[PDB]
Amino acid sequence: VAFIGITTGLLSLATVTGNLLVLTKLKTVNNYFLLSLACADLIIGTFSMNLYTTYLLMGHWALGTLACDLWLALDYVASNASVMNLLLISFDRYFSVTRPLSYRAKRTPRRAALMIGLAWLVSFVLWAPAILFWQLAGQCYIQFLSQPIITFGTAMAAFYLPVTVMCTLYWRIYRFRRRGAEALERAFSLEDDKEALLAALDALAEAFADDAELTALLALLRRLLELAALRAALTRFPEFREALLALLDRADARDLVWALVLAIASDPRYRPAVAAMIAFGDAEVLRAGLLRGAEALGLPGGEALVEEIMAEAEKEKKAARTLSAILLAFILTWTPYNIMVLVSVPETLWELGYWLCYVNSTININPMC
Ligand SMILES: CN1[C@@H]2CC[C@H]1C[C@H](OC(=O)[C@H](CO)c1ccccc1)C2
Repeated sequence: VAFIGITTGLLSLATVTGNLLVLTKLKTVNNYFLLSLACADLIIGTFSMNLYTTYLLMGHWALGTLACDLWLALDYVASNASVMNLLLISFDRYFSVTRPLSYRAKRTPRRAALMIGLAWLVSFVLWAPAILFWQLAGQCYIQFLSQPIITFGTAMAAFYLPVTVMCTLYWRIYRFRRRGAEALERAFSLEDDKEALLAALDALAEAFADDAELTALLALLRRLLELAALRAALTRFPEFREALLALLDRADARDLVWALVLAIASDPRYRPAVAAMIAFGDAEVLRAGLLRGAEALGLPGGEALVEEIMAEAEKEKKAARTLSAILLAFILTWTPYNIMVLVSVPETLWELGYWLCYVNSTININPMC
């Protein structure tokens, strides 16, 4: 009777005052995609939470008609915007992993802040006029969907399909990066080996697929390790041909590949693809292998590459867990309501599940720190 108001009263203040906090550069496209999630969470956590607080009364619902439509429209627009923005984030991560050169290079604040606008527009148009322009005593529900079949269909379409897409994409990127990290780890863990030695090159080839040139080089090196353009292909590496071709005289291929990885990671154009696999690696075996490659290169200037690559690796580990925290929170909190729609329980649990989709808001901004 009194704890209901307190829990949903402080959460709104902990969310609204916890969401205006994220609103000084930080122009990373990840932050651009998180901005819309933060705005939708703010709108929810203030308007929908307060109106549900006022709904949970002995008079069924106060301020009917107009407010019963306005609150419903705001809730069902902001929730769809949040789901579609999470889908956008997941697809962005998947394409950044899969196409690190064709697509990851062309990620700019423009042409990515336009995909954000389409996320809201295809959601606002679908949900706002469908109920606000559709024209019990206090009951407030979307009259345009007063049926069990309709609610099951909308729940499926707006939750399970995006959820299965997100899980498939996250699992795919996790496996794609994990296999490369394992192969790279075995490249140094086992010495005088051929299987792991070729596996490292295979993982490098799979990582770089959007340029064809780097792939051609990896195919050439695979053929060499088991014609005369080996030097011409290696000429793409500046200030590195003399050392690398020296190791190409002739076993010794363990030092050649580890030297090749450092040289590939040098150019910022195709660095992040290597940085991802390094980030999901053991951080010790890969560091030792990279140091071995640097020492096999002859150390022209020094170990000026290993230090910041690990810095870029950990800056990728933070972005990997942040996606997990936001996605996992959405999966856990929204599930109780969308399993209740599956079984179609008293109103004492329908309202308990309805506000469980609002506690997703407060835990959304915590990973942003
Ligand atoms: C209606 N509210 C309450 C609290 C927030 C919102 C969503 C929750 O219900 C759902 O998850 C459906 C699909 O099941 C849904 C509706 C709009 C957009 C995406 C998904 C319950």
